[PDB]
Amino acid sequence: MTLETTLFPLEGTGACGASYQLYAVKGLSGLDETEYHKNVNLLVRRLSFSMKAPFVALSRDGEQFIAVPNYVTEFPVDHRVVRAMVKLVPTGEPLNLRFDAADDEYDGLRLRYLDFVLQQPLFANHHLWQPGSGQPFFHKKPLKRLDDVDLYDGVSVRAAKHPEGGFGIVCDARSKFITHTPIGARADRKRLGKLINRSCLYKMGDHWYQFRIDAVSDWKVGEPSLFEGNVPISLAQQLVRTAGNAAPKSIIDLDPEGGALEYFTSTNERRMAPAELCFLIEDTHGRRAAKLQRQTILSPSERRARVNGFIRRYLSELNIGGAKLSAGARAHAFFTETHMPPALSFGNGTVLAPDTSKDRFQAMQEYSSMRRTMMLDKKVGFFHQDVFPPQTLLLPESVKKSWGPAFASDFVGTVQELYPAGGYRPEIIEYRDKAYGGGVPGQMKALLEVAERGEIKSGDVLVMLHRINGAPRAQDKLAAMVCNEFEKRFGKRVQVIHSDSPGRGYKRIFKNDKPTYVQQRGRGVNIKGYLKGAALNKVCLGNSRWPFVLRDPLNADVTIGIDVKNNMAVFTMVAEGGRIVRVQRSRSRQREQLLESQVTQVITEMLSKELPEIKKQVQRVVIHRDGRAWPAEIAGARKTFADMAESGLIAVDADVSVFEVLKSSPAPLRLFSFEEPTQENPKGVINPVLGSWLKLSENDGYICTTGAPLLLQGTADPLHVRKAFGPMAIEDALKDVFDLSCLTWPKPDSCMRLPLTIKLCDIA
Repeated sequence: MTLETTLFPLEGTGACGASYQLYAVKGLSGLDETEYHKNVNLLVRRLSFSMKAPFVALSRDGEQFIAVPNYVTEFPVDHRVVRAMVKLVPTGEPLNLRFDAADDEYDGLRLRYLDFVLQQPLFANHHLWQPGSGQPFFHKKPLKRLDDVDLYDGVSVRAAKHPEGGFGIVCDARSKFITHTPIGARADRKRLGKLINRSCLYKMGDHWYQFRIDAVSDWKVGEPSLFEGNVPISLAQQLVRTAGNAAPKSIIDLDPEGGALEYFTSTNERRMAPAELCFLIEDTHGRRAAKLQRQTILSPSERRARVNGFIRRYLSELNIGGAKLSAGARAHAFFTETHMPPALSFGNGTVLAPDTSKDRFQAMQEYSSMRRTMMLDKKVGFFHQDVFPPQTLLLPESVKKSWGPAFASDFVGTVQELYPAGGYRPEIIEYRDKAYGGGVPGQMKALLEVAERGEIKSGDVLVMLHRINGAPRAQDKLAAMVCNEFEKRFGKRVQVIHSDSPGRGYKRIFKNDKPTYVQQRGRGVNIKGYLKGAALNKVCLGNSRWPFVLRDPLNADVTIGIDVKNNMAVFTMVAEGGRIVRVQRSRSRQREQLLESQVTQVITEMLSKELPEIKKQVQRVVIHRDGRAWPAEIAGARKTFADMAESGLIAVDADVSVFEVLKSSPAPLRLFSFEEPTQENPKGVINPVLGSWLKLSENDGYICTTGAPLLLQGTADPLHVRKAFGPMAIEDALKDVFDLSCLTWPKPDSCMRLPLTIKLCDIA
């Protein structure tokens, strides 16, 4: 109930002049509404980096109007490229913004200005450094030495609005791994070349920054490579030219036979750095250095200590010209009523409700465990208990010839236990995984030939694939290809498993004078768990047999998720308590955005098939967009439901609200709770509990979809959701984000950060 944030009050915020003067953009009156807004921000970013000033966007009405600080002296006004050139007619009215006012429409300006000028002092700090503009500030001194690699601690800072009036700062702790020794001068041509597109920390004297390597310089540090006016000049000469006063020996005593890396700027120009002063950034998602990565995951006590310490060490005194600023000693804290998890409907009339006569922690633990136990109990079981339509299990021939048959027997028995009503009994069918393949071509030839011969009777296929790309931070092209061609060309609905994971669960043994495959409970996988999980997710959920649903209505009658990534749009729909769930794909022009007409067609077509099944008259609707939302999409959104209300399919006085779910959030905010200080927890800092929530303004809030009882380690990351339109309160919207995230179907006894609505987008 008693909760703290990482949102620190800003003090001394009088006498702060954010001086702009608007301009307007004639451009091309061909408002493509899809190309019209790409070029809006294209030029804003292009001008921000060249002029090195806080250019922002305030798109009103015509959705033009780049805002320019009045203190930039020269200005081109008319700007090139971008197809049809633009003129910048100044709308005049110089704007000298304050920070003591009420909530205004120019605030998206002030925030930008604030952010920009907060990184002037921290830039000057000899003990801190920043990988690049916008990234967090790390100490020059490593937090820890992990052998050949150093762990660096930093803090990220964004400006934000204080819910109790005024302005403040949100910050979070942050980690980074950098190899301890530099690449060095002795590394040869071939070795430097083998490092392209890697990123390194460059210690250019007292100025440290991060850049991505593009090419190996033809020239060495000592050989002339560039020009100081018109004289051939070495990289060593250049670095000596621009060093300050008490320059460190390293920048003025370079080995001249060392090589140089080449990189590009924000301004898109080519520079060199001496490899003798470059330190590779290690990717801990790569190397599966998960023993390294635990070091990156902080206890709440640790996270609060590190953030508060950074605030009191580097943000107490801060001058930007004539202004003098502070940051509150203690962060914004409050009381609140944590949301209780929703009551859930299982099979045979059974309902799960949290115990209000328990402390929230214990009640949540018992509810979450009860989701699994109730699903498994043959006396209550799945909400949706019916037999399965025909099924197919499609295996690599190499698997079918060895350990496949034992895995299949176990998998069928596991499904029949988990989901007794299904009568699971698939046809087992193989493909020639060794005949053409190895990679995606040839695996696909084998899969396609099996499907073409019509061997896959039935429409539901579970297909076992080899893992082509074993490295993490990689996409499964083969699985996507198999889903696309089996949906598109044949009628099929395809779920996927891989062969490495169950393969590690079988070993060959001699029994009864026969070679035989049997389970091994050793190392590589826990096969019983594997079986129950894949049974749940690929066969049960893959056939839309939901294990439980919400008992009570949400604030929305219908709630729709949208995600556009890879030119490949995904709509999802949840209605009734989760008893109605649809997912439809598409393709659109832009790789991360959607056309307006497409939106209004797909949503109408999708919801109309389900309105006969939606018994209660529909009168409030919510859209969850994954990431940034586009107004081209809001237009079609409002249109769809206005039309439907006119028809009468929907309530006449019905409304729509649109909310963005920012899973990686521009302003990262944490929440802490407090327990009695134990010997282990010296300040008694603990995770917030599962329903905790906070709104900042009418447009921004945070729900803990992950939190206290159910988190193994780390400090929970609150989920940011931001209003974009509509009458529904942000509080109501957060509450049914929380309820939708308790539909933890992929793993009943766990917590789950995204609401089911955008989770269904993520899996496709």
